[PDB]
Amino acid sequence: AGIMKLAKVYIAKKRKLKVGDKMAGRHGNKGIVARIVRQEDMPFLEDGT
Amino acid sequence: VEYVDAQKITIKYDRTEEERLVSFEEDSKTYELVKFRKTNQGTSINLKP
Amino acid sequence: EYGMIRIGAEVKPGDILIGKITPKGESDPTPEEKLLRAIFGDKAGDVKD
Amino acid sequence: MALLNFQKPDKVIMIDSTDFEGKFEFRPLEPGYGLTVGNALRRVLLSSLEGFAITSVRIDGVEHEFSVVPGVVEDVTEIILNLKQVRFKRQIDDVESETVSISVSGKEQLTAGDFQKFISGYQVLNPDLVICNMGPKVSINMEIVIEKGRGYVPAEENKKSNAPLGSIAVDSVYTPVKNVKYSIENYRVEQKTDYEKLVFEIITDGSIHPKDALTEAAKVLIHHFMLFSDERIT
Repeated sequence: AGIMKLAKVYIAKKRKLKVGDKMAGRHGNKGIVARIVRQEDMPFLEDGT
Repeated sequence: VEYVDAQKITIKYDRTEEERLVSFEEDSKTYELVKFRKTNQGTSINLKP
Repeated sequence: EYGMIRIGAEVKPGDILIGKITPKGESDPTPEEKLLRAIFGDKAGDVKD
Repeated sequence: MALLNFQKPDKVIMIDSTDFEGKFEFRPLEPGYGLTVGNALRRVLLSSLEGFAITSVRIDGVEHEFSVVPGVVEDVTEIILNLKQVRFKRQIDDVESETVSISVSGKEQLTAGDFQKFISGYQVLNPDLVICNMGPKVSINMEIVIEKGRGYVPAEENKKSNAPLGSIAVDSVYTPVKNVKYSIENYRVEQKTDYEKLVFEIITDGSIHPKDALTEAAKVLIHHFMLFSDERIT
């Protein structure tokens, strides 16, 4: 009572992973993403992956 | 199941003859999937078949 | 028409989501205000954002 | 004159190569040069090669990405994620962009190969990719924009201020090279058993043959290193 009309707007945010986002495993290991590193600068195995 | 779509899943349930005699409803039933529903924390509930 | 953002719009910062007008505070209509509205017009119609 | 004793390699030898995978050999090499040549080529191959991808999609009856097409099992987010994986190759020279209108009905599955009928300036390399699952009486009238670029461009940089209503900017991945592997083996020239052989294995998505990917990477490196000439130092 006392309110004539209710207007609701729902807004969706697509949030990709970025520097500063918090990640964690299942074993109490948590961290902040400090750098998004390119594919060619990553450590790679003998097969190149 | 009868018909599957991103919004609904309708399925024919197998009912015994006595249960069919006693129940007023058709054996088929339709479930509406939750599509991008806000939680208490801001996360989304998106269900797909 | 109801001052409500369309489905599919991009909510950049500072955009209007649900526009609204609230009746502004007309005090006693002093003669000077009456004349100014009579000659210039109702440019300052009684509505606040 | 001090650099003349260097052992100059002959050429690049194609051992085996299909349109997707390729194996190459560089020989003979001086001790330590296989590593630098291979790593530079791998970095350039993985970083700076051009390819074609979808930048925007418009589906009739769909206002934004977080919606659903009536009768289609997949949502529009999943459809966009599948459209990101559709790889294209040039078929006609001198094309930089193309807007393709696709109308598909009567098939239980919408795949990438369904777009080849409506595409004139490109070839779909993975026609078996399932874009979406549909009912037998569900018709999809969609429109995709295929462009050219290098690297990965997010959706915010593909948003066109003049795009029609319902256009959804789609994250674009342009890199045609999927995997680069290189190994250094010992190569023997006459009485010297310390030379090097560089073995390259390149896996691409099919838009560029591995040999031309190697040539393009070499060209980029050469263009960068020509700037170190005497005339270009101040």
